[PDB]
Amino acid sequence: SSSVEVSSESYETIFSQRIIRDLQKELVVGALFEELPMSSKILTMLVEPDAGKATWVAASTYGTDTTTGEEVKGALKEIHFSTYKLAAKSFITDETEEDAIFSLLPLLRKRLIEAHAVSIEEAFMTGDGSGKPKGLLTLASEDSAKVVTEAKADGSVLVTAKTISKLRRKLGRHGLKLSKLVLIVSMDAYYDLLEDEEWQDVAQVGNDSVKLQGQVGRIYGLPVVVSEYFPAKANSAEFAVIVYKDNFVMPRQRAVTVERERQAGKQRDAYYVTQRVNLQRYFANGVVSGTYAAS
Amino acid sequence: EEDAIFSLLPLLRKRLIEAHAVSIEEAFMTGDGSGKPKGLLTLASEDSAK
Repeated sequence: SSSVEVSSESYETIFSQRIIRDLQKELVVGALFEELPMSSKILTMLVEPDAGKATWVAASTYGTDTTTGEEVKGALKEIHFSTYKLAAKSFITDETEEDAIFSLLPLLRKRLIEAHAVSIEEAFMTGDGSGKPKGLLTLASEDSAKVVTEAKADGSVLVTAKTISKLRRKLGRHGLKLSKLVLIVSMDAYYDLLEDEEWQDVAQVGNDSVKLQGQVGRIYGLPVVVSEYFPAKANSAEFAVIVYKDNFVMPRQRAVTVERERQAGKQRDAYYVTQRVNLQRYFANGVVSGTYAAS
Repeated sequence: EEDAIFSLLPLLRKRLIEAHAVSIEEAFMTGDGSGKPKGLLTLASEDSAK
C-alpha cells in the first residue's frame, strides 16, 4: 500500500481474463497420419498383392504364349479395422458461475480436450492391445524390429549418423525412401545430438531447414520430431522410425463431439465427450525399433 | 447403431407396438386376479361356465 499521499487505497491490480501455461510436451503423434473415414462397424479393403509376369516369345509361332494365363489370388487376412471407444466426462456447477465471473466454462472445455488429446496420444505411442489400442513400441516386435548394438548406453553414451545408417538398411524392403518416412526421437537423445563428424553441425543446411512439417531436424531430407515419451535405463527406446502415408492410417466414423447432461444429482450440469479411434496398418510392417535394446 | 445400417428406428418402433399388442391380447384372453385384469378363459373357469 503506502505510498504517502492524502488518500489511501493505492493499487489493487486487476483479474486479467487470459489462460497462461508453461511449455509442456507437444502432440506430434496425432498430427502426421492420414484419416480413413468409415460408414459402419467393420470395413475391408481389397488388397492387390504385387505380381504379374510377362512371358515373351523368342520364336515366330502364333499359338504361344498366354500372357497372363491366370492371375494372382486375394491376400484376405483380413485387414479389419477394430474401433476402440475412448471417452471422457466432467461436471460443472450452476451455483458457482454467478459467484465468480462467468469465465470458467471456456477454460473447462480446453483442459478437457487437451487431457483427451494426451490420453489418445500416449496410448498410440505405448499400449498392449487389450481394452485400448496397441502402440508402436509394442507393435515393432512381431517382426524382429529390435536392432543391435548401440555401441554404448547409460554410462558414456554417444550418438552418430552411423545409427540411422543401420536403421535405413534394416528396414529397406519393408519401408521405402525419398517420399516420405518420419523419425520420432526422445528429448534425452536430442540433448546428445551435437556433432558426429560427417556432416558437421547436426543437419545443416539439409534443404532448406525446415519448410515442410517437422519440429526441427532435416538430416538428408528425412523429417524429425520429438515426442518426449520414452523411458531411460539400459533396455528402453530412443529412435522410432514410422511410415507416413504408405501405411499406418487412423480410421474413424466420427469427429470429436461434446454432449451436456444435467441432473446428474439434484442440480448440476456435466459434459460427456466421446470419440472412437485407433491405428491400423497395410501390407506387412514398416517400422524399426530397438535401439538401445542390449546391455 | 452409429456403426450399423441406419434402418433401426422403424424396427424398434414396430417391436414395441407388436410386443404391446401381444401383451394386451394375452391379458384379455388369459388373466387371473393376481395384478392383472380378468381374461375370458379364467372368467369362464370361476363362474362354472362349462
